[PDB]
Amino acid sequence: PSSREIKRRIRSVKNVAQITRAMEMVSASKMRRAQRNVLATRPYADRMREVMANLTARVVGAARRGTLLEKRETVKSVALLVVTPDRGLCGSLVANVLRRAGRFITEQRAMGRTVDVYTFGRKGRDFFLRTGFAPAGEATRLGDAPKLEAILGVAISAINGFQSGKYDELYIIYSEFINTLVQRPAIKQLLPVESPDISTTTNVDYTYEPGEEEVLNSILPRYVETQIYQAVLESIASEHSARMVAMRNATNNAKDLVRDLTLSFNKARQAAITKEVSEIASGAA
Amino acid sequence: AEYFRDEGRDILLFIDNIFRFVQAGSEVSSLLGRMPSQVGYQPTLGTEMGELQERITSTKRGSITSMQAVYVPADDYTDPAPATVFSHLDATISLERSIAERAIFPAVDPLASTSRILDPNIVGEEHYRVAQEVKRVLQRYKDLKDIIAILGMEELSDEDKLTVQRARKIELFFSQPFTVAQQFTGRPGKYVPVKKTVESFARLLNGEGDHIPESFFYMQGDFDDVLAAYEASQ
Repeated sequence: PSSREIKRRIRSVKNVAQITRAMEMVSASKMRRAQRNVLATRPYADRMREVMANLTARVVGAARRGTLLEKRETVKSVALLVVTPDRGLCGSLVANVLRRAGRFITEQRAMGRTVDVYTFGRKGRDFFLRTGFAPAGEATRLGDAPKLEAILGVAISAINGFQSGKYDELYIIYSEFINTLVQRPAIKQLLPVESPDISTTTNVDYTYEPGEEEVLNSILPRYVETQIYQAVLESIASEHSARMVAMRNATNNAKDLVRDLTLSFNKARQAAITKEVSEIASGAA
Repeated sequence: AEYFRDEGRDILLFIDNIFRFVQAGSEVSSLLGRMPSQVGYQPTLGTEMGELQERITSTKRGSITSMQAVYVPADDYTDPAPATVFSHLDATISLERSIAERAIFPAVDPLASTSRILDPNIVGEEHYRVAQEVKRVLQRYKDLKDIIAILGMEELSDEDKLTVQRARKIELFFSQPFTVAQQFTGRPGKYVPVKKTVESFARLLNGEGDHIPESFFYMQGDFDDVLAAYEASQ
């Protein structure tokens, strides 16, 4: 209301708007590179999925359906994969995924099953540490365009815990890239059910020179690993899109606040000039 | 009123718009030829307000439980007339335009409102604690208005998110439907006792009612009414 502090406020909010526009355009660039990486990685999973379809079609014996093919009965312990942005300002994406993880944990505890969560990205790790349930395995400081080696550190741990019986079922929650405006979480399983990509449309009997057991033992870890990679990369694209949208909204809000503060400053200036002129006129009289 | 006070009768004084007394003084003073002071006000506004207000005093013979109303010109609380009125009060309540436009019609700004009897050993320790804690959480929301407006609720810390949500639920919960405002708010009146108010706000700060969406706190009496509304809505 002093006509000078309001000028400082306008300057600060204008700086906020400018830095936010910078954030928006850089985030748009990152979102586009991430979408390009998603497209480039798509063919590998696109091929492995029908491989899983055919292998699942061939392997029907429950006894020979070992490793990740054991639909173990009397579920006790389940593991979940949560992927979060490394940094904030992502909008409501982190709130959505963390709420989804929380309701997942509550539902699993309702069934009496112990749960364990591995966190991708610092925000998930910090949230789960603050809740009081320490994650077993964490992989933070993940790059914008991560390599599959980065996700191996959690994937191999999860599958080792799966094989040893420590965990019975494996799930993953990630920010699905529905559209550049909406990025909702999506739950997926990592216990290959029937590979419903194209069901069993293809029917060609293959020879397993390593052997059925060896083939499945080698391929299923790879399939779950590429599924995790796809989820993480989709989540990165969703993160960049959500940050871009959040910064666009923040810039618009900053400009609206600039307009409001300019109106207030103008009113303050007019009032100050009126007080000035009235006082000098009264002093004249 | 002074005659009834001198006999010991407990008078209730409901003088309305004392600012109009000051304004009439300003107009007549301008006519009278006195030099104006500040924004065209009479030079003797302090003395006039003193003369009028000091007669509004509870005397050992009898007490006058006065209750005034004041009109701030435009919305400038720094105007000379309200400025002089403030120092003559024991319980100041300040109604803000911004709160009123949000349909929180009691519109009392808790931060700018206060009273002299808000003392732990006069109004009760629990009442004092609840009131001070309500002001603290609200003050925090006022501090974070700018961040919430620009960056949004998501950016700020989880503790601050909880305090902001509680502050919004508070300032909604201060809303109340009065018996005389039935024609505007279809709901009937609510005579919430002070004890129920203290308990309701203590519960709201404690956490009881955090699951309830903030919408149900609008135009409700004590916290039990909010619980009943939520349960009715499942």
